Amino acid sequence: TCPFYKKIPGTGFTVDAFQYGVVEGCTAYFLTHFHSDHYAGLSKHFTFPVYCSEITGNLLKNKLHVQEQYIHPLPLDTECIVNGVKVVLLDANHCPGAVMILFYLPNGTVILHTGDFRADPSMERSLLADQKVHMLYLDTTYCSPEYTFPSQQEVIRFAINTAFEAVTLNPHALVVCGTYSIGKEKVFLAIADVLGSKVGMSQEKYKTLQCLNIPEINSLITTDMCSSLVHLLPMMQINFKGLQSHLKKCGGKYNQILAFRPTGWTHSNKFTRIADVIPQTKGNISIYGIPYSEHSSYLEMKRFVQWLKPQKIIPTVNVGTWKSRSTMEKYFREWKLEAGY
Ligand code: NI
Repeated sequence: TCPFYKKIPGTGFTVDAFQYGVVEGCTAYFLTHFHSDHYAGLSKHFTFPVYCSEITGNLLKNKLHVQEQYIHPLPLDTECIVNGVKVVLLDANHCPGAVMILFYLPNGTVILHTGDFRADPSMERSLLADQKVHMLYLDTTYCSPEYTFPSQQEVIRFAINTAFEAVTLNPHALVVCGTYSIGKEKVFLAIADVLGSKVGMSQEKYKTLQCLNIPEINSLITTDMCSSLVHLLPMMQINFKGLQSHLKKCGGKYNQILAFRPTGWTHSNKFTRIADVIPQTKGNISIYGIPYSEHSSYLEMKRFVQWLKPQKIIPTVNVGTWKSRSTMEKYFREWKLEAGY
């Protein structure tokens, strides 16, 4: 059964609620983004209206085979009427096609559902600036002050400078980047751009990337692995055994691997600066874990919420333990006392 924090009161709507069968009273199912924990349950046999971004709808049609007649893509930053209710989709600064959803309830209440997001000051000048928000359904993934990480721009600077140095020292080094979902494409695109290469990958991953409206993509990616010196592999293969095996397959073209695992946060964040990050090495294989996050840090989250000043917060992540829920509620009260709302 669908949990309460996936239901929008006063509407027929649910958010990211496709794994619960037919939800009683639901007339439209919203999907914030194409990540499996959120789409879990969709397929070609789904016959209710799904509302989403254009990019999300391209992925639904081509990857999950949802039929066209049931996909309802909406433009961003544009007031739309859904089953008698005004809605707006806003960029969530998460993965491609990810949105936040503003619902203007018939009784005057305004609700923001962040989906998954990485809060940014740029959001303070969207259509959120223009009215009061009563209830916030919040992505609380990193809601504790231990969760610090650098800007995406610092992490990409580190990756490009590391890759360019290695391959200029050794023109026979291969670069490998791990992936298992959409998101974090800047990692492998920025490294291939500094090296003058396309990114090589499996047909299934190429297909996924071609759904993303990324400009000039035909210029940046390929399925011809032999023509590329940046390869994409499943995240599970980014270990010494899987990388040794891959290097065998390249037929003596290369004699070294430099590999990247974009994680979110890891506890090596609480001690070390990005500048000081070092790889794990075994023979001619080195693996870097880089803290490229598509979720808010603690400080980014706190700034957003103190700017928005909601009347009520509903967490959507870390809700399964009493200790997590009590921690989050304590921070929400701090933020409200400090800011004065
Ligand atoms: Ni996500």
